[PDB]
Amino acid sequence: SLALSLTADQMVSALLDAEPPILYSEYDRPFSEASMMGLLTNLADRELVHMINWAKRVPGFVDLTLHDQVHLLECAWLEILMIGLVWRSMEHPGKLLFAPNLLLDRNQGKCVEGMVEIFDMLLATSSRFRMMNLQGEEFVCLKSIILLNSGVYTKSLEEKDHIHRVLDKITDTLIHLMAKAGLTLQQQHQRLAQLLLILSHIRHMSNKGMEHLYSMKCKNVPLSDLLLEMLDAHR
Amino acid sequence: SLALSLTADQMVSALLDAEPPILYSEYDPTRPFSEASMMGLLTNLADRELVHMINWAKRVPGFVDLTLHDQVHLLECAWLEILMIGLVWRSMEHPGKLLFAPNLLLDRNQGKCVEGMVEIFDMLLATSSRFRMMNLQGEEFVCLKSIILLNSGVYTFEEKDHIHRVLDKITDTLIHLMAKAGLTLQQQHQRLAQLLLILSHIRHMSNKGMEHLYSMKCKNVVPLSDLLLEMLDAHR
Amino acid sequence: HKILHRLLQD
Amino acid sequence: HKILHRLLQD
Ligand SMILES: C[C@]12CC[C@H](c3cc(F)c(O)c(F)c3F)C[C@H]1CC[C@@H]2O
Ligand SMILES: C[C@]12CC[C@H](c3cc(F)c(O)c(F)c3F)C[C@H]1CC[C@@H]2O
Repeated sequence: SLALSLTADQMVSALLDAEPPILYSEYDRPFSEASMMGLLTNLADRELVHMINWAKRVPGFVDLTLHDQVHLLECAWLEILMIGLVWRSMEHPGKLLFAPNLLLDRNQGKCVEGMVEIFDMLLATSSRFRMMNLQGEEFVCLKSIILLNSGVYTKSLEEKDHIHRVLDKITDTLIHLMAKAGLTLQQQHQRLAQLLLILSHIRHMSNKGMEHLYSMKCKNVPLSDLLLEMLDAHR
Repeated sequence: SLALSLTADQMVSALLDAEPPILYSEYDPTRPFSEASMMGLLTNLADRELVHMINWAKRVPGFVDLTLHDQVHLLECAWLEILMIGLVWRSMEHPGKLLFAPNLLLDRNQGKCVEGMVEIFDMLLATSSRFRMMNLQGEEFVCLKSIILLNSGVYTFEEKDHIHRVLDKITDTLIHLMAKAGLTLQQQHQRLAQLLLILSHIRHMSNKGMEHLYSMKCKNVVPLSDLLLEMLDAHR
Repeated sequence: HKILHRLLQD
Repeated sequence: HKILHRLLQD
């Protein structure tokens, strides 16, 4: 059972408790292209280890085979990292809070070739979160949706529908939070739509990021074996 | 306003009536398929569909209210998405096959002729099977296709606020359709979520399709029209 | 200029 | 097997 027995409040509290910690960077003194890529990828690699523990605490995820778990994390890992980054950077307009000791504005994305286009997309998403006044309870719901949805496309004894049952539960949970916040029925549906359309942009940013990360890897500009494997799954 | 003053039923009628026709391919059954020839076929089709899409977009409520530069940007960002959701939609009642055209119905085995394309066919086929599993309705389809047009490039930007009002209105329209179909209140927001989550997959397929198309162009596999070259150049 | 830009006016 | 495989188990 597990997931489907949870109430809307239990879902929220479970997702909140499962949240990973905010890690620090190696930073510092000024940057170079190799140095910048070093800090960012190092950070991502350590966050990845924490993400995996977090995934196993997302309700319904442990009920999946190890094959399906791998496939989902392989597909969604950069989306999960990015929505996290975007969430952390909410209260810092025009800046990306990769870490408490690593706060990068737009211009510093130019330190690495082609990265500024990505920063711009991340920043605009953060500005959108801010504009919507996105709440923490909503954020952890969206991040879980990304995990379960992004690769939900494998004939046998599915399952798959159980993932769609869990997905429906998280939808109910989001609505519950909005109805609790005093939103009218019409406002609930609209806000839900707005939040989920953001997931389309996050997917876009992840695809672009995967292209860029692969471009830097395929030119020897030094990634961990874990990162290389995560990167090899998108090719 | 105008676009905002519409009812839900008026929103649907306008979209259904703005639908582009089903086009044919230049498929010749006298000759076998090569990698170059099928790429030629598929891109020739896409190019002709693009012209109709442009005239369709102008009939999407609120789109003409935007500046010419915003119209260009939205179409540049979403064009392959819009093609793919259309393809996936008309392939619904053809399990295991992609109906690019009435005279061009392809399964995954025929995708293998072009390197790297069968992976893209597989994704498109999975999405089509998903629409079929959900029993996606035409009224829902035209709403989704419009949402893609207005949303996909809206964050690469006070008229940005105008787009969101239109997007909100399509949301109101979607819910309206579900309520009229008999769906309970809970089923309404659940289905709304299910439909919108598909757009993330469609975005993904467009991104993979975009770089694959770029790959073929840079290998001189297929000559792309000046329009397609310009649409393609917008993503890099 | 851009073809798309022109087609959006015709 | 894969690193990701190992991490999910452990
Ligand atoms: C090296 C990159 C730098 C940004 C990105 C990234 C890193 C993080 F540590 C993080 O927490 C995060 F959310 C995030 F998006 C990862 C790659 C993608 C393309 C870039 O070149
Ligand atoms: C040539 C490709 C073949 C498929 C694709 C495409 C063509 C259509 F005419 C269409 O109506 C449609 F929906 C569609 F997706 C376009 C490019 C993307 C990647 C491939 O290389």
